[PDB]
Amino acid sequence: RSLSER
Amino acid sequence: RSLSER
Amino acid sequence: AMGSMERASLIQKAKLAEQAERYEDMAAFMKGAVEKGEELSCEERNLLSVAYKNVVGGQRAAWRVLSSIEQKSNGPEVREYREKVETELQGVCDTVLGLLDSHLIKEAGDAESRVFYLKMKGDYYRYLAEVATGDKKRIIDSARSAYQEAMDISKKEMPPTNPIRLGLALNFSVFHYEIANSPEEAISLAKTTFDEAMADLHTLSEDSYKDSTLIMQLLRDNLTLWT
Amino acid sequence: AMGSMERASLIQKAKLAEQAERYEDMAAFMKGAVEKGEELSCEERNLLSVAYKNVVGGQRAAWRVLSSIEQKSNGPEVREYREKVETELQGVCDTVLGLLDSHLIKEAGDAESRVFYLKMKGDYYRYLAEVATGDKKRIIDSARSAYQEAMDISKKEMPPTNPIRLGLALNFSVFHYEIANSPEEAISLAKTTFDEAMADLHTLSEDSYKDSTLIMQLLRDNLTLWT
Ligand SMILES: C[C@H]1c2ccccc2O[C@@H]1C(=O)NCc1sc(C(=N)N)cc1-c1ccccc1
Ligand SMILES: C[C@H]1c2ccccc2O[C@@H]1C(=O)NCc1sc(C(=N)N)cc1-c1ccccc1
Ligand SMILES: [Cl-]
Ligand SMILES: [Cl-]
Ligand SMILES: [Mg+2]
Ligand SMILES: [Mg+2]
Ligand SMILES: [Mg+2]
Ligand SMILES: [Mg+2]
Repeated sequence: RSLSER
Repeated sequence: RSLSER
Repeated sequence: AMGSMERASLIQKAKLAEQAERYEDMAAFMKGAVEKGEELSCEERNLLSVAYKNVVGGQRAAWRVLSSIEQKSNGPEVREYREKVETELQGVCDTVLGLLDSHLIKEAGDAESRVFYLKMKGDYYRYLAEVATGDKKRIIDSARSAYQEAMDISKKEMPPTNPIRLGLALNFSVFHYEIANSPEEAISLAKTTFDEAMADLHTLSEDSYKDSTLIMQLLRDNLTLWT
Repeated sequence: AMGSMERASLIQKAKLAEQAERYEDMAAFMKGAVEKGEELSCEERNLLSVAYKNVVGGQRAAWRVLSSIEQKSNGPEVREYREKVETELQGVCDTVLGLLDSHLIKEAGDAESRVFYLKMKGDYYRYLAEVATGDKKRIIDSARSAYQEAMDISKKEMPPTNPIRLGLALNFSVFHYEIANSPEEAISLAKTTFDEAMADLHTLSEDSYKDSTLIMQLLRDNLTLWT
């Protein structure tokens, strides 16, 4: 799955 | 700290 | 239930809850702080976002586990329980969207605050879209509109290395790839964002450079997965 | 609120909640199952224990963080929030103890079930003792009595390698070291338990051997820390 902002 | 049961 | 607590006490307790990893409590304290009606500072906006990101993150992880189990089974229990978790997730998203609409966005005049809240609006519509079926179309359009307005302001008012601008572009690219079935748009946005930030790193202090390159790494990681 | 759901459905949903890491839900489903009034199977006892261990474990970790912050500060916020978490922890412990007293322990005739529930009673009084101040003395005696009755039954009815017997002895040793200020008793119990189990490993299948040696490693780790 794509990485979103931390 | 002491380890208790898992 | 937080209406009787002082604003400053709610913020202090949100910071304690964060240290204790009590994210439901943290979100309740920050909802209480927002409902005092004053604008939030940068630190306070971050406390709000961290709290709800962690709450909804746990719900999303659980929904994905249950949805996978349900798909392989295709009694009513798996569906019923997935539906329960889905309803709770939708309720948290509706709570956040309600805080943004009443009245954080309309009172945010500065670009830093308005972009932050519009990005949040996109993110919480995106989480609704992950579980929607319709209805899905309307939710996707609401997410896209919020992210696009945030992008327009950020490109006019912030440098390409600004961490809020970078995190907005990152999340909008994820929206395009995972939600909107627009993988080429996702790749184009991530590439342009990365390259424009690279060319602006020379303007940054050592500390700002670390902030910006941290988010650029996530853009790079996605581009590697997507190509 | 679980009174309208079938027992079998509550158990199935507890298993799903475990996979989804939704431990509060898991505990609610298992409380509902206990309240149907039928005895629990070995698998079901384990679901009950896993659920509440994870719920109270998060509360204990948070209380320790907050108590540490409070001690270093010595406004009312840290104390108030530590007290809130403490009250919630005590309420969970009281819920578990109430299930054991109404009526799991009295209906448990077999050694495997009675020892399991008496160990749980010791554990949840131990968690109450961690936060008590008195009152503390009475709680400590309740924990000790439950653990000792469980030990007496386990030594008469189970082999030294039985995992329930081993986990009971492990937790009673932790009680002695961390709660009762009896470190020599803790070391003696852990050593005797370890040695008696070692001498019984030859009787076990490969799978049982793995179960028993796993818990023996925890006894060994504590002995290393304590000596
Ligand atoms: C270094 C910052 C950074 C860079 C890139 C990506 C993420 C990120 O995050 C860090 C950070 O520090 N972001 C602001 C936060 S995060 C936070 C919290 N309590 N979780 C409190 C504050 C804050 C803001 C202004 C003034 C004081 C504190
Ligand atoms: C291998 C077992 C073991 C050995 C040593 C220490 C811990 C431990 O734990 C394992 C285990 O398997 N313990 C029983 C469990 S744990 C569980 C869960 N759902 N968390 C379900 C069941 C179970 C019991 C009987 C019949 C079917 C399932
Ligand atoms: Cl359900
Ligand atoms: Cl509080
Ligand atoms: Mg006031
Ligand atoms: Mg304003
Ligand atoms: Mg029935
Ligand atoms: Mg019986």
